[PDB]
Amino acid sequence: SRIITRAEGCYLWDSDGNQILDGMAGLWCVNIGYGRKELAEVAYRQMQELPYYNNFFQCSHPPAIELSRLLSEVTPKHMNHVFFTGSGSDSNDTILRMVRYYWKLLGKPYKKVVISRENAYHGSTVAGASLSGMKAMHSHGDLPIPGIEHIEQPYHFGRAPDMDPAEFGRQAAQALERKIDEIGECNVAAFIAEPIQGAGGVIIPPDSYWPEIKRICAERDILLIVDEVITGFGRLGTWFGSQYYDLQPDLMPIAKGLSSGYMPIGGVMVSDRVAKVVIEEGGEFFHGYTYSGHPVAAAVAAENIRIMRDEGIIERAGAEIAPYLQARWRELGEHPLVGEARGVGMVAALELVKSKQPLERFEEPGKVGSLCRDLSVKNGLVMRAVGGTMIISPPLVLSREQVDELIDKARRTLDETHKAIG
Amino acid sequence: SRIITRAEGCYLWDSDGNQILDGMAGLWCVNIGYGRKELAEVAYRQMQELPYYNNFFQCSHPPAIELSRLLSEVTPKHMNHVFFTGSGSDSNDTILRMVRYYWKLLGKPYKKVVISRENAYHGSTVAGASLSGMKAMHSHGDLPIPGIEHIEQPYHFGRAPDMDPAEFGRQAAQALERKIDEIGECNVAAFIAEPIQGAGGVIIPPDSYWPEIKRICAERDILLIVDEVITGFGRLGTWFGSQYYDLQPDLMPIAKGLSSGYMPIGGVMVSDRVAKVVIEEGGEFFHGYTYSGHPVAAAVAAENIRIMRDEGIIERAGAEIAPYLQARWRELGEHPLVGEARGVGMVAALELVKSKQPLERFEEPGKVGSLCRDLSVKNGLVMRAVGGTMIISPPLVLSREQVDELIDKARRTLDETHKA
Amino acid sequence: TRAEGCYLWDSDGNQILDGMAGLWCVNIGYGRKELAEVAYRQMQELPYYNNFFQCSHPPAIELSRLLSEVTPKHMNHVFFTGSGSDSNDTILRMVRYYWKLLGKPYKKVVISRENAYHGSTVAGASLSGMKAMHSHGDLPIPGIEHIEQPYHFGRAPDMDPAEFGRQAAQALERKIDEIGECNVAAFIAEPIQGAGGVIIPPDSYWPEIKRICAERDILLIVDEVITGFGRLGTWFGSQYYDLQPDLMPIAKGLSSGYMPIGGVMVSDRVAKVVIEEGGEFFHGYTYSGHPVAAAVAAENIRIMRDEGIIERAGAEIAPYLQARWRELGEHPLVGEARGVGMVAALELVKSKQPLERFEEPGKVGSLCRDLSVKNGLVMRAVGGTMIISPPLVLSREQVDELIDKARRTLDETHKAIG
Amino acid sequence: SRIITRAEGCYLWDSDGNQILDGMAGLWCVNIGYGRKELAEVAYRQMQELPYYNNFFQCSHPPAIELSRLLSEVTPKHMNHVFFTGSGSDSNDTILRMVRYYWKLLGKPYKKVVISRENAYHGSTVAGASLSGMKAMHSHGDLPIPGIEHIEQPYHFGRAPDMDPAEFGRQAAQALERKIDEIGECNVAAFIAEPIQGAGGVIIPPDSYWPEIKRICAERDILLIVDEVITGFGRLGTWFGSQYYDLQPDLMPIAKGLSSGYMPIGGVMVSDRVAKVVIEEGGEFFHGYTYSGHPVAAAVAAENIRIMRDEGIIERAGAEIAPYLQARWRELGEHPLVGEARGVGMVAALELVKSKQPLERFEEPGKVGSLCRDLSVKNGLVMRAVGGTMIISPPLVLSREQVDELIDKARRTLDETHKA
Repeated sequence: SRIITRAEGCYLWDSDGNQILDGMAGLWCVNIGYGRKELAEVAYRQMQELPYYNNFFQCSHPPAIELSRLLSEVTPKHMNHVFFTGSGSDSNDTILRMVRYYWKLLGKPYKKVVISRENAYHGSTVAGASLSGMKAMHSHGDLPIPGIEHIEQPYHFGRAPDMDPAEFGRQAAQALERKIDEIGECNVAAFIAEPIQGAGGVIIPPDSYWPEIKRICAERDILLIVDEVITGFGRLGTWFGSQYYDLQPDLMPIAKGLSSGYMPIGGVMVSDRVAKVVIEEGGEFFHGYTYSGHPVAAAVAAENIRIMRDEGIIERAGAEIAPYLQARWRELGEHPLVGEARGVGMVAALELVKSKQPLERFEEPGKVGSLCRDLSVKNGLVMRAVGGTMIISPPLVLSREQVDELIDKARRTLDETHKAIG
Repeated sequence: SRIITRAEGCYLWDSDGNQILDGMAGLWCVNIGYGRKELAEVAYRQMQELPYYNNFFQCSHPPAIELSRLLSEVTPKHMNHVFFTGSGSDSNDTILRMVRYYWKLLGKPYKKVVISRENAYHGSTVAGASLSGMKAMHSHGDLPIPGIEHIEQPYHFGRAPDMDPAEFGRQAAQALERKIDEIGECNVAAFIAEPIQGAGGVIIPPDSYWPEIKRICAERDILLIVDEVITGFGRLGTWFGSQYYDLQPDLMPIAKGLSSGYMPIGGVMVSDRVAKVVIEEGGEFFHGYTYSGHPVAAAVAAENIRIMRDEGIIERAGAEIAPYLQARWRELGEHPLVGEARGVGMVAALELVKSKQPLERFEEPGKVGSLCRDLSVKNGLVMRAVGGTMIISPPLVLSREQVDELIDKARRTLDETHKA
Repeated sequence: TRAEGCYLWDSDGNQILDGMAGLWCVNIGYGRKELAEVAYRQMQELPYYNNFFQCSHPPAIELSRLLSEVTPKHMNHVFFTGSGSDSNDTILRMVRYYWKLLGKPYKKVVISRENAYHGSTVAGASLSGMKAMHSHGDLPIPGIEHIEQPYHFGRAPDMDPAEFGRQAAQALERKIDEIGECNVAAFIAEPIQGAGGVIIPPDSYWPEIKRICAERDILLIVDEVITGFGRLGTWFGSQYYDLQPDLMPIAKGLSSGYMPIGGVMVSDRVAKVVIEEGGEFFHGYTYSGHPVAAAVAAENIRIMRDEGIIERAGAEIAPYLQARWRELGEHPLVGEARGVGMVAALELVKSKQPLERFEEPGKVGSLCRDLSVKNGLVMRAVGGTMIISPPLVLSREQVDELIDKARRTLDETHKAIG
Repeated sequence: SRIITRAEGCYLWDSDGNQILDGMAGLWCVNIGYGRKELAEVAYRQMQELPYYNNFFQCSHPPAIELSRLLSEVTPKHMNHVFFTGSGSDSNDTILRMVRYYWKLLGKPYKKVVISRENAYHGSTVAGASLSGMKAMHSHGDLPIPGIEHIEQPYHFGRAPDMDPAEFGRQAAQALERKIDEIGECNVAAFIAEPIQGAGGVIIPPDSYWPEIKRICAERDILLIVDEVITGFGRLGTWFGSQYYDLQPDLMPIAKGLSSGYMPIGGVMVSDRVAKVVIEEGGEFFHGYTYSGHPVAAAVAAENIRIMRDEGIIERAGAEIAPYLQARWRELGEHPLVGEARGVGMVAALELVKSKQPLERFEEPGKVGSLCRDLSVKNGLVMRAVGGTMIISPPLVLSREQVDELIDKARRTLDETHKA
């Protein structure tokens, strides 16, 4: 209902001339901010060079290879292969398809089960929507397809506000060992988790969770799938949310920040463990499946990544602005309407609550965040509402002046929300 | 293989200065031909104003809504509603999702099965690869997801060369009625077929098939899902392969030629029937989470469609160069190595056969076509080989002057292979 | 119908290349979507502007800055009006008021040229040398005299061009010493006469005329309606001939034909007098143009300099076009192949070896105009002159198209006449 | 000075959030009121199709022909013929040009004089400014181009406050017969007047006046030209101020409210009389007599006219809100600082005076009106001050609820001035 005339930097100007700070990077994706001519230029060039090449006819300096090199260099040091695709949901299909195929080639075809988390988002294909724990998506059809289970999420504030933050961290990761010993270790092929859940609020694991979950992936013989669709490309202060939590994923769906949202593209990083098996000594994969991603989108994604490592914008993001934003978000932790002030790197969330000292949640808390979102825009700041959780995922080029806009506009938006409610 | 440097029109010049008539529009997709600056311009202009935006906010003359009017005009027989996605494989996911969700809303949740065909291509996601009858993609152990069946394909030349084509046509279309009587009408949600199986050898149904399969879909209460990804946008002489065969799809995935291959986008056309139920009186938008279509990709695709109706290139393809190409492809049917000369509109195929009067196929017939494909690239003509099938999907910009070029490289390419 | 690029598709499904930019105006070509949006946006905000209440970021201010930036040189003031004909009225009106304020109300005469077009209002038609327009009543109004045009082909085909240029530019001093310098307020000329058949001055004319306008005390009015916005390779035909006008009508390419607008660049000399130290705007005062049209026109200039479409026009395709036009000078029907920048003409003649002209050459050219459209090329006819003013986005592949369609059109006409 | 931001209906909101009812129409022109998105829609759609009518050509269904059809049904009776131009000032040039040409074609080139009126506005070109009577414009030089004379205006209040209205009406229109009898009937080609002088104060002729002018224009062989630029399109209660005063103009300039001020355009309506002669038995006004206007401005203008006849806003304006507005305006005539309250249709004026029963006019009365204007905006009402005359030209969308707003802010605005 807003209608946007101009979009440049971290801003959205609206039809009536109102400047709106985009705290959401649109949809977690535009990391270098808007209005980058350098991406529109490389698109124009590649749409004229060759817009769709097959395997019998490659062009000269094809973008699939320019991109492949940059990503093997920017990604963790064990992941040095990539396969492309048309969005970030496609990525979770290929992972499902190939994680199972890895075990078949290792002689254990019974290993085909894939464990997820409740309130986890992994795509919207028929496989992304089954792996995703959003129980609302599962209504449409008998969606959770065979071989997909789901386990507890580490939402300390919403499940168990009183448990020791770190004892809960250990408990909710052992929820994985529980589901392993009920299904059968030899039936489980892998575990997939966002380093942080975007779509469910900014649900951040206690610092204990990921360590225990890595332990379990060793005692039991299973692959790790980290979904860097959102936490990828500077979103957690680091190139990939894996290196924030010292994970060694055996697969990673990527998208969004790959092209800063300027072009549909997704891919999957493939660790060297699983590459020796499915690529060498394996060609039934890539049968019909063809992973020479759309050349125009890989061309943009290449320039997108050059822009971020050469102008050091994600290195500056994690070193200079991420602290200030996180330190100052906590400041909103004292507003009477706010229960938790959550956040890591360049992403953050607020919990909206009826009273704090007894900490009672609202009956219908979505109606409360749904209002606060409508008043953040009406005060010049985009901020999503999952439930009564307010979230921001700003572009990575944000400047400290633009966080003090964000904080002061948030405080105003909370004060207005707090007056209406009582 | 060859390193294409430049590409304009229907030609690809490679590192060595060789002109190569692209008979495969790249991968059945570049319909307005290569080298159309007007599309690269509109992409440049849209990536500058708004490269992407949340659905809460919108653009002023949003690119996706303009596209939607065009698709509701070029062919809206009764299809005046479209949902978009990131590729054409994503598209068949949204159909399976929503075909099941439509019957749920009419009180029949047990109607959830979708019948496909053997050797049909319907995507490469985990649902496209299940719907598709390619037995190689199924190699997985349990790829065909629950609730997907497959039936006989109407490949007259390869299934049953002697049967009368129209009785073989009715035979393969009743394979649909047979599968319904085993599965149970109340379990079947819909049946889906390409109008012509592209990815599987240009396998053209006898003229008897589609008439029957529409009959079965009416007597039985099952939705018809026509896959215009590969046949859509002039490829079949008409705007869409449906109006050529008088179909009334209740869903049509489209892609590849929506944007003439310049930009990842696909969608599903939605007939006014199924639209009444799922859109009004229902909240699933779109597959199950909102996707209004990437503005940059919708911007290209829209201008691409204008270029095609406003310069009338799908009209000229279907009126002047298709008849000519179809007339002349047949001319190759007499060559000693050609059993069938198949073709409709701007798509066509040849079968390679060891002997014709005894009608022998090769043992290992794939080895022969891969050699003939290798000899068209070597003679300046791209030509795909599915099996012992040679196929062409030239762009819609071909000129009558250029079909005579394509025929000659074909006749030239065949003489050599018969000589090996 | 579906006009896109340099092409106009017809009601009958036919592709026609517009070598006329419609009417000397669509410079960024047709089918430019970004201009329709800024119109949509501006019509939504407000439809009027006056001093007692105006909108925010009114386009008149944006356009005024753009027209006083890498567009003119010593002209840093502009006034807007509803067309390019209104523009020559404002100039006529204010040239006289400039002298009134210097104590010289006797200075009110304005010398023009024969076959110069300067508008179609009652004063544009007086300033214009077209004698068909003068019939309507006693049109040539008081003031306004006319002198010889520098049309070397039709006036004096054999004289040395360089001096024929000096002679026709002294026609200005001759008319001054006949009327009286202290009665003359100014001289007005297109840098090139478009509507009169792309009449290109010998390189000598414009040099002399600058001489005369110093020795004699008179203002210079250069009519950049057609030659403005790249038509001559340069932003304005002034900087092609190193002229320094004290007034310039601008229109047409101001908005590439997308929205009615015109203006006047006003040199700093004459602004010190009429603007500072003067009124003039006493309910005339419609110095504010229509906001929607200024908004369209502003985007038009950004697009033209930001994509450098007139810098490329003069540097890359104009030479190709001009050079390739000359090739038609060999055709049996062609005496001269004239042309500068992005504009050019052909003269149709009965024969070349004695240079014989036609009995009724318009009836011959009116025929060729009718056959260029029929072979897919718009080409206007002044008399027996064929003229083209293609949009500035033309591509060399489309000039090779323009030349081939012309040669065919000339060959066909050469068969008919014979 | 007063920055406006959003504008809707009969309202303007400024930078401080103040609602200001526009009692003018900006410049007498916005008739369908502000904020009509449907006008921006048709302009965006036309600028894409054909932004510049080439030559003797057409797009598909050119906008100039539809405008002419609408304008020949809206201005029917004699008329049925129209030209186009870029402003309304350009229009009076085309009239002067062709009125002289009409007589030239009748063998009478000496009939070339055009009689106008003092303090009348007819344009800002050198001919509009010659015809226009206000000497502020003529002082620039010898503006009155040869062949233009001017006569007395029918301003009962300012010329002759005591003469009986009807007798002063006959007295002033015979100023036309006097001037014919001095110049020579055979030199006078036509006489032209606004039905009501807008730009010069809302000077409304006595009811006796226009009857005499029609008398004079018959006995003597001279054409009548009525300037419906300001009074046209509902401004005078009826579609055109002509039919209110039952005039039969042989030419009418139109412009404001042709497009509600959203797009530069004007035209001249041409009676059948002058049409037979300048079209047939002549027509050497080139192919372009003028015509076409501008495809875009014609499209905007066509839509503006549909909105006014399909929603009947000009029929309702004179039938429902106008009677009311004129009746309540009289009320302000009783205020001690107000002498005369004039008004017709959707236009009305007030005279500012020192005392009423001695009838003293102010010395420097514009300074009183300039002050009252600045105080009407200061109290949320636009109201022009031509001299010491206050005038209002509210849009035609005004509501009876909205007239009570205008009277109250007026009475309030008048009280402030009365002690100052």
